[PDB]
Amino acid sequence: DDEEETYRLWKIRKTIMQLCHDRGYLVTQDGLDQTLEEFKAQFGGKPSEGRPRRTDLTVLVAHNDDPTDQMFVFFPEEPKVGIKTIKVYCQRMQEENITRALIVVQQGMTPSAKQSLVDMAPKYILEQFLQQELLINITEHELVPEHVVMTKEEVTELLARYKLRENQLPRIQAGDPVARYFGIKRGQVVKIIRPSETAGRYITYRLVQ
Amino acid sequence: VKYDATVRNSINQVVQLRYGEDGLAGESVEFQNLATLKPSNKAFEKKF
Amino acid sequence: VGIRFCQECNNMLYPKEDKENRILLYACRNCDYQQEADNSCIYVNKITHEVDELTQIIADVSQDPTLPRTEDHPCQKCGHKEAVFFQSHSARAEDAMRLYYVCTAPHCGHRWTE
Amino acid sequence: RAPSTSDSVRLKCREMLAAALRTGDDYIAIGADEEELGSQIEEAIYQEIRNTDMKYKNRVRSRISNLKDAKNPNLRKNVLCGNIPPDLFARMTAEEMASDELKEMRKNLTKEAIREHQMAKTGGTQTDLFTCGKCKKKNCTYTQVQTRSADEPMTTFVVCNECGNRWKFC
Amino acid sequence: IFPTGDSKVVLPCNLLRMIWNAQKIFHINPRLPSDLHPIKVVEGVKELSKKLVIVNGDDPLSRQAQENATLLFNIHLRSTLCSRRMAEEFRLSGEAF
Amino acid sequence: PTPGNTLRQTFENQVNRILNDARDKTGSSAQKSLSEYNNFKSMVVSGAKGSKINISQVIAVVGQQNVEGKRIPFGFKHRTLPHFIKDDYGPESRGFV
Amino acid sequence: VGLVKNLALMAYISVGSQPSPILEFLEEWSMENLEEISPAAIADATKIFVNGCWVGIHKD
Amino acid sequence: KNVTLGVPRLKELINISKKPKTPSLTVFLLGQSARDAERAKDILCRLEHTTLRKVTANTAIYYDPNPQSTVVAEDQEWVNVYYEMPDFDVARISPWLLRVELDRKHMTDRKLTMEQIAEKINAGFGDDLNCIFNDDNAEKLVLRIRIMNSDENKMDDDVFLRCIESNMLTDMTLQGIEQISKVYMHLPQTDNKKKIIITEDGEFKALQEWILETDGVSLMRVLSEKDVDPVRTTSNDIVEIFTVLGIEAVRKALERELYHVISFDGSYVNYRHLALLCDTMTCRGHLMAITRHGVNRQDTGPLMKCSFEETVDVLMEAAAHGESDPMK
Amino acid sequence: RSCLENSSRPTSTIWVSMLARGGQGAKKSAIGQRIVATLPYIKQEVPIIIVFRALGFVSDRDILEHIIYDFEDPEMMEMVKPSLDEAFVIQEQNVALNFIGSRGAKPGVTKEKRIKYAKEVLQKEMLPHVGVSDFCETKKAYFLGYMVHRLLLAALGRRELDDRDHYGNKRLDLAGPLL
Ligand SMILES: [Zn+2]
Ligand SMILES: [Zn+2]
Ligand SMILES: [Zn+2]
Ligand SMILES: [Zn+2]
Repeated sequence: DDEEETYRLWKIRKTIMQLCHDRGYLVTQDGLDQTLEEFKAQFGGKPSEGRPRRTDLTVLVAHNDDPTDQMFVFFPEEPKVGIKTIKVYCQRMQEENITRALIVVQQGMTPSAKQSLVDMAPKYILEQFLQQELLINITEHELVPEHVVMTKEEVTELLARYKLRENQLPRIQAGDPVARYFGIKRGQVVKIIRPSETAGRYITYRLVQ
Repeated sequence: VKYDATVRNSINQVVQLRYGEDGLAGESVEFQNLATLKPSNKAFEKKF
Repeated sequence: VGIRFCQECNNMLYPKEDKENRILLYACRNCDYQQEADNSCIYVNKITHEVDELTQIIADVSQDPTLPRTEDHPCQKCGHKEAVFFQSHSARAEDAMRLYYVCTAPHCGHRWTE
Repeated sequence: RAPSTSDSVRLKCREMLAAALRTGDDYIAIGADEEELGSQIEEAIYQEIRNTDMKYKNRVRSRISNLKDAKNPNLRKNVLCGNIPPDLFARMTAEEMASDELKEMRKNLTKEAIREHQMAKTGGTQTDLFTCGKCKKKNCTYTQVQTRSADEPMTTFVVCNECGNRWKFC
Repeated sequence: IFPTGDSKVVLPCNLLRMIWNAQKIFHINPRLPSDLHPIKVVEGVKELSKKLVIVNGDDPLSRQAQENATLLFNIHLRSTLCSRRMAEEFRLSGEAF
Repeated sequence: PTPGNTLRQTFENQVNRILNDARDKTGSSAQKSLSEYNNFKSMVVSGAKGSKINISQVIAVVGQQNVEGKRIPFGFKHRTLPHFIKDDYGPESRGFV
Repeated sequence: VGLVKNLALMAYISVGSQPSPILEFLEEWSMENLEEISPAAIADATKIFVNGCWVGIHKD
Repeated sequence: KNVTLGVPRLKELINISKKPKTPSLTVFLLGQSARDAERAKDILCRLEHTTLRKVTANTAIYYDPNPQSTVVAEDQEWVNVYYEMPDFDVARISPWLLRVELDRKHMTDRKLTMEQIAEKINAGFGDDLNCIFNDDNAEKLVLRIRIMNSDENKMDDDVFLRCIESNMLTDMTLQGIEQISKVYMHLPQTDNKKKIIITEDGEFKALQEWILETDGVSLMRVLSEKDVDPVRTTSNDIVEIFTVLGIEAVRKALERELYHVISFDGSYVNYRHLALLCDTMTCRGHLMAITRHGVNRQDTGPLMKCSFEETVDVLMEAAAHGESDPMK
Repeated sequence: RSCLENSSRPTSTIWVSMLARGGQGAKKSAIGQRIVATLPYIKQEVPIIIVFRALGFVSDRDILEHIIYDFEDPEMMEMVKPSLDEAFVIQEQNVALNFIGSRGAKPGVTKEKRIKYAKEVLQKEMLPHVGVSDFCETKKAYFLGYMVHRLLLAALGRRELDDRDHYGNKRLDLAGPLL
């Protein structure tokens, strides 16, 4: 229904705000907690043949340390995102001169488009996200523990302390849902803190490789 | 269990940083009670 | 709901359109015979498939030594006191342990359920 | 208070709604303008829908069908008498409330029956035999584990759910 | 750490039985005032907690690993060796402590 | 029918509840009947060998026999044995001892 | 277990016979044959099988 | 609800089979859904997959050349009424109709409006079909379906409507999520599935709230539903928990399932062994089964791999690729 | 399983099966559940009405007299509607033997070799206990119709499925038959 799809847009915007906050970017508190009525007042009440048309939902955020990181998110119109739409989005990325973006696909993009995302990867970072994936925050589940992204100096200090190579660490795939949530890439180490039945707290390090 | 007290396989890949997440063998341990989990706040303050 | 056969080559008749008189007809696929359709319905299926199992009970079961027989329920036509009873006695019979009664009297065979 | 319109579909829906109100001579019995009442209903439907599309049409036809039926006459009586306001009568939520008393009764009864239809899960074993030693409640379940073996015999471990007390059968 | 309030936890040293053994070894009279100072209790518990070492080193990562490894046992030790329970329930002496 | 079951399921559940309550009551009576010199009770109380259900099966009632977690199936045409009459769902016909 | 079995004390295994006298007796006592049958009569008559071979129908 | 336990459940967890025998979700509820059985029934109807066969009483193909003919004795009144106002349809129409009857017990149970069903059967296919329907006052609850109004502007018609009728009974979703057959409702009598809250005074308290148990797994859609508890809703299917939540979550879930299948018998095993098994299975970032296809695909030596399962093929591959052996 | 009274023809079995309606397809959904037969020394399955027409019964009324013994039972005919439609395009007897003869152990070079080979399969290897010689094919039609009739009764639920572990359905091979 129209009310259901309005709820869907509000919830997915809340998940985008939580993801951008967890990735280290700057979001406002009221942007973090928007109600359904407040979202409807801000963007429109009936999106079908109405005001919120999935184009005005793009978000400008910047990193806390660097105000020129300038990450956007995009909500494509068509359910099947293709090379034409991705080329339009990347050309737009070129004139506003930003490097990183998120694409929130309705159902799925074409294999040629998802390959073009890999081909465009060095200069511009493009990530595919389904609307079904972002309908809930997976980091709030009781099974999922806390994930902390480590800096390069911290990783170097860790490997010097334990006298380890990068191969000897446990691994996590780049296609992992938490890895895609944090936007981690190959070669980085994620730090997992979980409660322990026997010791109380246990810390595990995993290499994204 | 290696001599860094880490738990590693034959490839020297780290499986656990400490054995059983605490580094204790399974023979000397026993069932106990915390006595600080599940009293009411007033009872806990009065008792401790 | 029924199946009717051709009167010439004894094959199955199939329903088809009469586009000018606008009437359902049954015609044979192997010859030119046509027959007017009286029922005016072709296909029907009962999904719940509720059927009276009294039609599926043979009256010969009164001669079975293994079936139980009671004296409390008499027959309705002949008033015979003795009558056998049994359950639905079939697979895919939904959930019912309802008893079916058959009169065990000579030249009888009235069937009733309670 | 009916705003007139020149739409043929709208006026036709108004006149079928009026003719629906003609059924049973209750408009004779009460003395209300059935054409004006039907025009008011149609205007309220048009305010709700803002279209002449499928929702408009089937809402109008649902109201017409719920008006002309003879098994629910007091609904028409209350509409024509003015007990049911027209703006509210335009937005009745199908048959859950715009219905006669017997249909609502059997809907409530089958809604109570589908409680017993779909609990399932066969969870409780329903012992209700051992009285508790802490909260003194008999709603309890038992456990049968540790079969045979060298030392331990089968001893039923009974748990009271309300207070959490566990006491051995001994 | 523990939702649902489950207190049965597997731990190495049986502190209640050790306290009972100390009471029986040193002939503790539970109906007499003790000579054990609560500051001595607190300082002894702290110095004992500094001596149960699982992860060596003075690196901050090593210190965090030690704290995380010995967290539950240190919580149990501080809970069962607190000054009020030492004064009111076990009533140990200095030698027994 | 009970909440969440068909007629066969609620019928089997009711009869199995009746039979299990009967077996438990007879076992409790048999265990109450034992004297302090009873060797079965000595063996069970010591925990060396045996159990209360073994005592109950020796003294009072063996109980319902189950095949694949279910009461004895009709291996013949709608009867467990030729000695029983057709469509007999009683305890003797379906395996209660 | 359960695959190797032993006979009961009074159990006997049949040795085999020939169905020709039984077929002759059945033909002499009615038992309309499948060659002489009309298909309308099969509905209300008992089918007779001899060693798994349908040989005819009977009405009593 | 039956649960596989013991050796087969252990074998499923060790092999990480992609199709378990009884995969289920425990589903927790938020707000008044956890307290009101009416609202819990609404959630039940929202999650359970309902095909048109489950609500249909019986189905029949008639032949009415005239919409005013109405060979059915009872439908003549409202079928005129939708032809008193000819709406969105050309009066020219094929004479072949398909009318279904919907059982009242299965209608109110799943809380479907017939206006919604006629919307779903139409908009799911498009403008390719026509449906005329009733209100529920009549004891015979009738929905009648006609073919293209615009076809007359191969496959014949009777074959085509039979191909339609046999497809509505099979794979038309009206409500709920597919791969979820049947969902139960019960107030939990065990504190493991009850809700545990800390009161203002500070003691642990258990609250009875309605939960849902399903048959079949769709964790993504169930968690994305507005009404469930996203924090506590979990399944027992290892692979879907992995692919939805991540490697650490599936490690924790595997630990929970192994502890459940061990401690169902009343036995106890130390936590270190379960933790070591789960860490070895989830060490390399993917579910590594304890089979030949999990063990022999590791980086261990050829002499390690030859002593397990496939002996000669491992040595063939190692000799072909010239793989050295560090002998550790 | 059919044998010539333990005198010859050691193994000879026939399968008459009813395929499931769960098949996903435009053709599969429209027909329903067809009935097929699996004959010995034939590579793949044969439709059941082909076998009946290969025995010399051409009209489907004569086919249904041997299958359905009471035409007044309405539920029985809907289970055989897709079987007749599948075998509609074969109508002549020697065409049906040509249909069966194309699926033998080896295909014949000439057409009449396939027809002759299909005829001896229907004489010798098709139900040898009913008959082997000459006009026993009339008796074969009734037993083959009986097998289909038993299949419909289990599909309609009017009879229970036979269980394999019933040891009245077993025979004991003693020293006599063994030697
Ligand atoms: Zn003809
Ligand atoms: Zn009688
Ligand atoms: Zn407990
Ligand atoms: Zn018709």
